[PDB]
Amino acid sequence: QLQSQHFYKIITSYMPESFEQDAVQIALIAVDKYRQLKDIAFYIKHEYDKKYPGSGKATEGVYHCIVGKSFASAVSHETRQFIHMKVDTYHVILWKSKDTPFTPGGE
Amino acid sequence: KAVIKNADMSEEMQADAVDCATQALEKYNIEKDIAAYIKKEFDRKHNPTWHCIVGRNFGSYVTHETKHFIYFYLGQVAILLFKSG
Amino acid sequence: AVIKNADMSEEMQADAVDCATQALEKYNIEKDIAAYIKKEFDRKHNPTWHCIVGRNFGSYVTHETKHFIYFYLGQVAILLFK
Amino acid sequence: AVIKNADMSEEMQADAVDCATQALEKYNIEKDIAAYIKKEFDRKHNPTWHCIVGRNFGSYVTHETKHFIYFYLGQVAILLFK
Amino acid sequence: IVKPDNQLWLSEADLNEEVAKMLTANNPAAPKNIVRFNMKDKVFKLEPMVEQTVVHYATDGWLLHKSSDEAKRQMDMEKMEQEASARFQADIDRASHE
Amino acid sequence: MEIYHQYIKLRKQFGRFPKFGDEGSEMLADIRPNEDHGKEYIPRNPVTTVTQ
Amino acid sequence: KEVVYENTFITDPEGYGPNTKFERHKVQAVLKQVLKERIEKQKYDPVKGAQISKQLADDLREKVKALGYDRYKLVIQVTVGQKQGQAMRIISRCLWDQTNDNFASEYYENESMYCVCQVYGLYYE
Amino acid sequence: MEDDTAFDGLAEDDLMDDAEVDTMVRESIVAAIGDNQFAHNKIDSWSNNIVEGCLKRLAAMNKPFKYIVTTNLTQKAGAGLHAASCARWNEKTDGKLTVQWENNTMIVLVSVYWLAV
Repeated sequence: QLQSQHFYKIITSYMPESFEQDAVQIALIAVDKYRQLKDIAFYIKHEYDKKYPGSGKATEGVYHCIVGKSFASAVSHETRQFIHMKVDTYHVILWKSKDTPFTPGGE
Repeated sequence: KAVIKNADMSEEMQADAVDCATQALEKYNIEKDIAAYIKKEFDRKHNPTWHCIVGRNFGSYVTHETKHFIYFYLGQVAILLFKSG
Repeated sequence: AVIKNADMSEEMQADAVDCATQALEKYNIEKDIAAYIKKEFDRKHNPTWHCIVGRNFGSYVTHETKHFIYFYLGQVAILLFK
Repeated sequence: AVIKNADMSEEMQADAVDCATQALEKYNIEKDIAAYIKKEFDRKHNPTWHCIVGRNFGSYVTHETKHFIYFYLGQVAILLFK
Repeated sequence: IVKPDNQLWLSEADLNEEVAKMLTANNPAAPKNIVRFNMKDKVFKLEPMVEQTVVHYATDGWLLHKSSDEAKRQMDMEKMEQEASARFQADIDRASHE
Repeated sequence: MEIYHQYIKLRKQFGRFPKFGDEGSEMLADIRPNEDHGKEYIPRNPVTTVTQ
Repeated sequence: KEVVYENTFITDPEGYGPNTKFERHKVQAVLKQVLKERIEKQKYDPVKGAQISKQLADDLREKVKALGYDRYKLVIQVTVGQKQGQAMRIISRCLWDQTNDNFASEYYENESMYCVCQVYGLYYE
Repeated sequence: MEDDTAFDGLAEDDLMDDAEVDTMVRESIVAAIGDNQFAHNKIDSWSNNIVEGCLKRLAAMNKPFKYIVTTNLTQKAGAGLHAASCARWNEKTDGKLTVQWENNTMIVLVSVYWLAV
């Protein structure tokens, strides 16, 4: 339960509804519960990973979350998994990135 | 001059990251373009995929490959880089 | 209401104008004029606001996103910014 | 050089003093002095250094926890903050 | 001929005055006194150049045409990754049998 | 090079009555979805986009 | 009777009275209520896309005229399309008198469709 | 008496040629894009170049008209598209035109509007 009303606005998304809405309440609970930007992202990443976990292999990636006020990021994702969205005044950006241990030229 | 806060990486590419970030700062006045330059340069140099966040106000918690992480300050701008992908 | 030079939206123009002018008569001391205007303009649009009131002053102001207000009325100068 | 309220480091009140005291005496108009002060004082400490100079001033401002200065020099007080 | 009630009363010289109007392709809604923090000089500096093209909608998408070299590189990369995974698993299986 | 145009008008020429007409909406281009055209694309991986 | 009006000898909408100037935030608000009353929760229909776009532009026309911009030439554009994974870019840059003219624009997005609304108000001399 | 009421004081030559406008728009699109296929890095550049490519020609053609140029870029990934527009203007003096261009991977929709001054 949210202790106070929070307003959220979507900046950019490519993840389907049943997942992006879940991320929306994840961000709402994080901003309601926590204050530090680091621990807000820390809570969001764990909350999303718990409900949508991988197989633990390198072929299935890991999630990353950054919450802040003034920052820029240049990052890559598997298809259809960016969520950059503004909660009240804070921007949260979450994505899953897949490691490629068998890339050519890595040897 | 770079001020290192948290880093899991050897100095040989720590200095490379510092130099590339300084080049990006001297090349672009836009936080949008600095991060893109850093990402493309390290994707070309040290294989995909690297992730960079450059700014002054942000709180992060990400999963990074061992010996593939750096978090430093150049002047007043914090730069975070980590290879995950 | 005399506006010298600023960039903003006209709804915030009207809000600053009417709120300041209606605070002028309810208040009788210098500082609370700025205090009430700032605190009233806080909860409406954005939390970060800064207000100055008085005469015989002047200062270059670091720019704002779209939020800088300067007034001139009744031997009174009003300053707002983000 | 008289100061009343401030929360700075002991080395950096003088930095504000030595930046502003001579800048006050060099120029005559009180518009470009704030343009002058904020340019280098940004380049020397950190970006956000909104400043207010003049006399007969009233304000209520958001200042960060360790950023505030209130000069009182030559009957023309100066106040600055992040 | 009906004279509008709001028509101003001008002398003939004023009516014969040539008024030149100007058309320019800049956006009024774009801020003019923009300043960005030049970190190279560690100071806020005016941005006099503003792009006047109006942004309405754009999406980066998530698709690449098959004839594109980017898509060819992507499918090749996936092919080598799958082949390497299969080779690693086959090596594991052969090691287990031995 | 700024895209500009200049012209000169007489002062008495200003103030012409607006003879504006209400014209209904016209269809510019009706491109229905084409699965044949859609089959020629593959999902990008990884998709690199930079945010501000 | 071919009634002809003389020129009012006024160069700007301001001399005509208040609110005659095309105001971007008023038109933006009108557009935003149009979107939130007509477009939410709607799914893409390839058959009905043309009709929806036509009706949207037509309905926008009279209610934007309702603001009183009688001597402003209105241009209304509505585009509707389907989200599938394609990349798009909608931009515009136009040549006119900036002191008297303005514009407004907005968009709505979902998994099935996008609907972008455009309006340009150019004062008539 | 000079029959100036036909076009509200505008000469017959001040009216534009629709075929000429279409030719200019197509030439601008070709110059901006060319035979290159779709590019996610060059989508913005091609849209921009189309915009002022049309706008500079319209401005240099030098007639008393305010011009509206709208450009719509689409990746030809099979997605549907429906565009419609209405406006209130002086029809006897103004008009509109739209150019649809495409290749194996590209969709360009350029709408040109002109309003008499």
